[PDB]
Amino acid sequence: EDYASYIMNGIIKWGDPVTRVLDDGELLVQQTKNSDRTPLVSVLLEGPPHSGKTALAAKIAEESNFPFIKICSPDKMIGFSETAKCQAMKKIFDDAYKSQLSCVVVDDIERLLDYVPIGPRFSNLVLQALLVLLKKAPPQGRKLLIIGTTSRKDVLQEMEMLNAFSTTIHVPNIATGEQLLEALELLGNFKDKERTTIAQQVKGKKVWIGIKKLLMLIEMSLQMDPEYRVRKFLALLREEGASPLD
Amino acid sequence: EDYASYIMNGIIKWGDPVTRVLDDGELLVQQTKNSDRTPLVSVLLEGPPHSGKTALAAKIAEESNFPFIKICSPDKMIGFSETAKCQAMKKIFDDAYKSQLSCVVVDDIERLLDYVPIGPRFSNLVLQALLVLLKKAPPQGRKLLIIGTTSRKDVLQEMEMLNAFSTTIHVPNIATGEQLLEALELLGNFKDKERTTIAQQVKGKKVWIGIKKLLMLIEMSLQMDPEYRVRKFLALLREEGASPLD
Amino acid sequence: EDYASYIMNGIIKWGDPVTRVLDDGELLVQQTKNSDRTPLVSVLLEGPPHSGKTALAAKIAEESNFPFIKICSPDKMIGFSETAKCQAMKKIFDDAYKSQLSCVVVDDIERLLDYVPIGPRFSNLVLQALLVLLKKAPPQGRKLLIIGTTSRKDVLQEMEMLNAFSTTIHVPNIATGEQLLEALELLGNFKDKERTTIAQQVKGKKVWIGIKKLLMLIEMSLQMDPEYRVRKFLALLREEGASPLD
Amino acid sequence: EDYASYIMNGIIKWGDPVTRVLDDGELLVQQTKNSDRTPLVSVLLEGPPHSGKTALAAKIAEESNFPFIKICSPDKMIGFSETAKCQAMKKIFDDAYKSQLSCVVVDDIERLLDYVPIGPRFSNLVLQALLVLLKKAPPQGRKLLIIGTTSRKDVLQEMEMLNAFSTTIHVPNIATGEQLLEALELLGNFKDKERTTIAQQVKGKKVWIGIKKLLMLIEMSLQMDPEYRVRKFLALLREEGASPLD
Amino acid sequence: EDYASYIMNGIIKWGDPVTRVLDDGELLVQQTKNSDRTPLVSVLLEGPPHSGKTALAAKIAEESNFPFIKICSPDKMIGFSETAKCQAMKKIFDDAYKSQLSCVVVDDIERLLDYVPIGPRFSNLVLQALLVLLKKAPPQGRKLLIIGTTSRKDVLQEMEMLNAFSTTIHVPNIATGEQLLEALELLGNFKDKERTTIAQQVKGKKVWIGIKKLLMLIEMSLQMDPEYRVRKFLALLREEGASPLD
Amino acid sequence: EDYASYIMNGIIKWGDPVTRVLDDGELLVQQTKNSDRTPLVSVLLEGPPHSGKTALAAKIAEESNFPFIKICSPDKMIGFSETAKCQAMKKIFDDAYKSQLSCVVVDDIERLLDYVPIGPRFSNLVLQALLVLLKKAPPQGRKLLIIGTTSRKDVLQEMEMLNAFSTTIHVPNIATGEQLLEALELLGNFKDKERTTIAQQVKGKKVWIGIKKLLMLIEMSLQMDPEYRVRKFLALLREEGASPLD
Ligand SMILES: Nc1ncnc2c1ncn2[C@@H]1O[C@H](COP(=O)(O)OP(=O)(O)NP(=O)(O)O)[C@@H](O)[C@H]1O
Ligand SMILES: Nc1ncnc2c1ncn2[C@@H]1O[C@H](COP(=O)(O)OP(=O)(O)NP(=O)(O)O)[C@@H](O)[C@H]1O
Ligand SMILES: Nc1ncnc2c1ncn2[C@@H]1O[C@H](COP(=O)(O)OP(=O)(O)NP(=O)(O)O)[C@@H](O)[C@H]1O
Ligand SMILES: Nc1ncnc2c1ncn2[C@@H]1O[C@H](COP(=O)(O)OP(=O)(O)NP(=O)(O)O)[C@@H](O)[C@H]1O
Ligand SMILES: Nc1ncnc2c1ncn2[C@@H]1O[C@H](COP(=O)(O)OP(=O)(O)NP(=O)(O)O)[C@@H](O)[C@H]1O
Ligand SMILES: Nc1ncnc2c1ncn2[C@@H]1O[C@H](COP(=O)(O)OP(=O)(O)NP(=O)(O)O)[C@@H](O)[C@H]1O
Ligand SMILES: [Mg+2]
Ligand SMILES: [Mg+2]
Ligand SMILES: [Mg+2]
Ligand SMILES: [Mg+2]
Ligand SMILES: [Mg+2]
Ligand SMILES: [Mg+2]
Repeated sequence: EDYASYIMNGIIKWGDPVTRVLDDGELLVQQTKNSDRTPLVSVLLEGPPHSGKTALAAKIAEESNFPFIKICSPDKMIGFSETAKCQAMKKIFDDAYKSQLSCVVVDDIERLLDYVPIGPRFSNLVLQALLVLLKKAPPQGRKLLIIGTTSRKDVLQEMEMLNAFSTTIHVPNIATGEQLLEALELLGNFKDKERTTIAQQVKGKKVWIGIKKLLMLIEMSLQMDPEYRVRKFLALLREEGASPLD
Repeated sequence: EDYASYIMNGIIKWGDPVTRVLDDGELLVQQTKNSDRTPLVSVLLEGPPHSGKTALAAKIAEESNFPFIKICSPDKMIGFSETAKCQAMKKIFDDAYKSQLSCVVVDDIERLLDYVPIGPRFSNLVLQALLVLLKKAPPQGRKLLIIGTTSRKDVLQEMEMLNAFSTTIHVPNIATGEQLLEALELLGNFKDKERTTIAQQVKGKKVWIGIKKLLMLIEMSLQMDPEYRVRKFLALLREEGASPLD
Repeated sequence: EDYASYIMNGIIKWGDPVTRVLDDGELLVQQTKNSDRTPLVSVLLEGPPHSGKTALAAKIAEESNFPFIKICSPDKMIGFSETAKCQAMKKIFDDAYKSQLSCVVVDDIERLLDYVPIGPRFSNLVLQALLVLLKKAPPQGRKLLIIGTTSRKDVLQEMEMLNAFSTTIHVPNIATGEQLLEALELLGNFKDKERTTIAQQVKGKKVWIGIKKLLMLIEMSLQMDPEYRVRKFLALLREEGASPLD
Repeated sequence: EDYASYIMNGIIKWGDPVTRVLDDGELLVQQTKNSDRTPLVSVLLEGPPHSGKTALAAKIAEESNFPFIKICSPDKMIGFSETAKCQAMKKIFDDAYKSQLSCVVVDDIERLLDYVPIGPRFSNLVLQALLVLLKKAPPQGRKLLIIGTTSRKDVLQEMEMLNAFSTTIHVPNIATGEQLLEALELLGNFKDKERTTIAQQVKGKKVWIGIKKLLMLIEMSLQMDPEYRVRKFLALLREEGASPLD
Repeated sequence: EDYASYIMNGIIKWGDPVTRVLDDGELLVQQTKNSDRTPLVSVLLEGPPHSGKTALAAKIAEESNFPFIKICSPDKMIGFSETAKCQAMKKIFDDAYKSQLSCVVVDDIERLLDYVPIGPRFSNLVLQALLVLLKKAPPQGRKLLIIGTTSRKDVLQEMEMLNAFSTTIHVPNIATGEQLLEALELLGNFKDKERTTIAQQVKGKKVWIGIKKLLMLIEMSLQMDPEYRVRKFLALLREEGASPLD
Repeated sequence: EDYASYIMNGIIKWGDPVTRVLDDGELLVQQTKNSDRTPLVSVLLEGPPHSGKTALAAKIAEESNFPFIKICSPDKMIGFSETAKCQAMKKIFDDAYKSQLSCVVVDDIERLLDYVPIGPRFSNLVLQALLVLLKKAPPQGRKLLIIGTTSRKDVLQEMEMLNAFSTTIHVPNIATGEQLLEALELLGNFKDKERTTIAQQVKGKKVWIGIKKLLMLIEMSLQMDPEYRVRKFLALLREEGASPLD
């Protein structure tokens, strides 16, 4: 499995939440590996869009060192009918069942389910397939850890899937001026002086931006002349904030 | 039929409800076997998710000692169209009809019917097949006991299926501190001292957790260091409770 | 045609309604046989679930002594598409049209129409086929009596089918303590003493239970020890009553 | 074309409405035959169920003496898909277009359109086919009179079809005690004395029963002993009345 | 192209609106022919049912003298699936694109789109095809004038098609007693004396009848005896009026 | 790729917004070309209908000088099923992925998605394909800039697509009398004197017309006699304004 594809810009420790996600992930891996009572363990990584769910799921899977690791993604099922998706999924789980210790990542569940809020509309046959697969224990003695990711926990709850996962792990956006500065420093993009200015403008204030989104705002800001990079970054950050009124 | 698959962690007598379910199940088995008036008997085991419905249904079926016993599960029908499911079901009942005394378990009815609350949506052709099969007597002189399971009695009622079953048996979650401790003791997971602490924290208080869910919380708690296992268990139990406001 | 299959436990005269149903049925048979003005006569037997509609329809058909008698049932059309059901129905009526005097029973119309209250949903193509067949006179000079059965008169009315039948015959549940005792006596299940006790508990009081449902409650009660059979029967009857508030 | 099939019990002159329907029908036939301006004329016979629409349409068509006369009925299209019905209809009109003077009866439009009030549901492809055919003039110089029938004028109006017909002719139920007695006398069913009694009970009072329905009530009443025939007829008439409150 | 088929009863100048429609049509033809900036021009002729939209569209197209003129009509697509209609349309436009100067009439858009107000229902694939075709310029240097007709401008607006047309031309019903008399005179149907009477009854009063509908009322009135023709005409006109309350 | 087809009447600098759109477009092109962090950049050009979105998107793409440039348009997918559209799209992106630096324009998204406000209705399979493609990075090291266009930003937001684009660029209609005059002058259509008159009538006043729509109004006005061209233009502009009440 190619993780570089799912962890294109590493896993930077911008804040304690990152460590929490990884540590809780390892606990589930350990449980899956050593428990006879629960040979099947499932966890849903959920949070706001762009918070870093897919990369963290891939990282947890990578760190498991399991003999079988497979990531189920919407990427190679574009245009697939409900039945075709179900068959592709059954194939992945069937292969996993042949391993003594396996990890399957079901990435971007709302996309796998062809979900759209207007209606709403979605592929029920695929939803039903997942509900069954999430509860199906591998052959006696074999173990499986299923890691799902979503930016729509609310929808999955309404679909009664949230109750199918053993547990869920929240993957929050960067939420404080300090976490933001930590991310910038670890990413090493602005000049020492520019970060001091940014810190002056954000420290103490609340922020709400996903790590993936932060990468984009940084690159956009860097296209500006040196004198305007910080101004541009702060303006973009101002537009990518959380609605005070919702 | 492989029951070990459906009764992976035994049938522990955590409380009187367990005995009630099994005893009422045996009465229905006896009626099916000895009655000429009602050669067809059906019962719906229903309760909250994870309360132990499938395992108990499998146990009732196993204890019947009937020459023909078959469990109809969503597991091998993932991605199946409505028609395909109906044919798979007709096959099972047709085989049952060839036996003088048979028991068919129709497990996880909401999943067999591809039910989802959003809409709602479901496979009506499959619902109709079940409504007919639940009322169809085997060839004259032959007997059949149908045992269905569901975590959604309300939905089946609205579908007018609840009225198709001869009777229903409630499979409750563990509901008292005493039943909880009994389960823990029978499962033998915590140290004698740890259970005393748990008893101190739960005795007298109300609880509402399904046996299957309890197994998961236990295993999660055991991944903690010895000094933190009880704290973790109680915290998880606190999150898996019933909403006081609904 | 096998009536034993549709009249598994006879036709007991538990009350005057039974005689009324049969007498009105014979009048329609006579009209169909002797009228030149109305060579096509249709009647809908309707009532609460389990009231005995199918058995009575089969009995009316049997007593007609017509050269052609066929019962159209959902039993052999499980999983059938709308088109497949329509073709199966057309076949039955086409065969009937070849006879000078025929009777076709269209049993469990809500099931033939794949009806479910959620939505609601149903097979309109099948509904339309029935609406046409109910009004189609056999070849000139030939006669046909169509007997339909349903537990959902309200739904058929809304579908404008009720207006397609020549008339309807109500098949009520047992409604008085006296009719209940008459049924028990004719079925001869309890000891002379046990019926006196039951009579003491129900006489004068209102009841509302279908004959088919009564058979089931009796058999369930008989699985109890002799000393507890009556207590069990009365408890079950108490649960199978009509809602005072609806 | 077999009219005997569509006019099984003649066309009795029970009241002035019958003459009106036939006279207006002949005027349309005359217009279709002699007009160069309107080579295509369409008329919708509409009224309550059982009022005699189909028989009158067939009679108007028969009296036209047109070289081409065809009745399009739901009878031979049971189970037909929308496309199949459209093709069957196109065939009839295509044949009509080959005649210099033709009459096509489109009978029971609500049934041809697979209409049901629940939803509602209907075959839009068939509706669209009719909307186009109702407005399509035959080849230059050729003439066509289209006669449709329905018991649901309201629905056709909502479908914007009512506006596609050149005009409509109301086919009312028998509405007065005098028209009722006239029908009975012309049908010659009761004894001279029995009609005097009926007249005594209905004269001056309002009635609302379709001629086809009247035929059925008469036959049902005749199955009674001589002394009870009138009582039965009046009781049935009492149940087949119009709701004072709707 | 056969215009006689679409202009069966000529184009009479009953009022100024007729001249306006034709003059505005010619301006669009001229623009299409001489403009390099707008090689693609589209216009929607819209008005009440029977106002004469199709005939006027055909007339505008005929007067263009364009080397390629094609009328797309629902007439030869009865029973066609959405895909089949789209292909038929693509064929017409593809042929038009091969001409240096073309005119395509898309007649009765609501019928091409299988529109019905109940639901509503319509063929979205066909709507989408039209939305694209209405905005697609012919190969560089080639010109195309698209003329659509509809009696449902409101619906097309809601479908966002009205915004796809370059402009729209209103085709009103005859709206004044004077325009009505002008039409009658040009059609030359009543006796000189009869028109004086009609004028006496309508002059000064408002009217609202489509030219096509007027043709029908005239022919119906002519089927009456000479003494009753005017009375009949006025009575029919009275029924074909506009609702004062809507 | 043929841009002349998508930029039929050039890109005139009628106002500062035009320069803004092009400059922001170039910044995104530069970012796509030089960034390692964001190899995938997407931008949605959105604005009122006819504001010039497609031409500007094509211009931004043309100015990128990328080795691979492809415009995905609804034009060659008329009548295509959802699956067929998805396959056509996958083909374009797959080809783009083979290039080191590519630009794909996804034009008229509401049309690609078969969107209609009534219902609403749309092709969810196509929407899902776009949601995945908008987030899929090209093979490691390769770069892709996706430029979408729409006149319905609101709808895309509700579909959660707006959140899939890296950013959006507003393409406004001409909004001031000065911008209008600048457009007219650059297009060089009216006589020096006529523009002075127009300026007199619009200067200081607000306007809201898309450049593409302006081209049409100009051509329509030019079909008038010299003395009436300005009057016609102003009248048309008066009808193509923004609703003060919405
Ligand atoms: N601590 C971190 N956690 C997660 N991703 C990180 C972290 N540090 C850097 N990244 C990078 O940030 C990006 C996160 O993208 P991704 O994992 O696709 O987000 P996502 O929340 O799954 N997106 P979406 O599914 O679009 O909401 C990847 O390029 C990661 O390599
Ligand atoms: N008394 C008991 N009753 C039922 N299951 C028990 C009992 N004691 C232990 N178990 C175990 O608990 C688990 C119950 O799981 P299961 O029977 O699948 O629950 P369920 O309620 O059918 N689940 P779901 O269908 O997901 O709501 C099995 O592993 C059983 O072996
Ligand atoms: N008087 C009676 N009328 C009808 N059935 C009777 C009577 N006496 C005994 N029975 C028996 O009671 C049973 C009635 O079952 P059935 O005719 O299937 O009921 P139903 O109302 O058609 N059921 P459902 O369609 O499930 O509502 C049969 O076994 C009959 O033989
Ligand atoms: N004056 C009459 N008008 C019409 N039918 C008549 C008349 N006199 C006798 N009849 C008979 O009455 C019956 C009318 O049935 P039919 O024409 O099918 O009614 P309908 O209104 O079309 N029925 P439906 O379509 O079920 O509402 C036929 O048998 C006719 O022969
Ligand atoms: N000035 C006129 N304008 C239009 N049609 C005219 C005129 N004078 C006479 N006619 C005739 O009136 C008829 C109009 O019919 P048509 O053009 O089909 O109307 P329409 O409004 O398109 N109908 P519909 O689509 O059913 O609303 C044709 O027979 C024309 O020849
Ligand atoms: N500054 C400009 N920006 C955009 N288009 C321009 C400009 N100047 C001239 N044009 C021309 O104006 C027309 C714009 O049409 P187009 O780009 O299709 O608009 P659109 O907003 O994409 N249309 P739609 O998709 O129908 O809302 C083209 O012919 C352009 O060549
Ligand atoms: Mg992700
Ligand atoms: Mg279960
Ligand atoms: Mg029945
Ligand atoms: Mg009829
Ligand atoms: Mg027209
Ligand atoms: Mg565009």
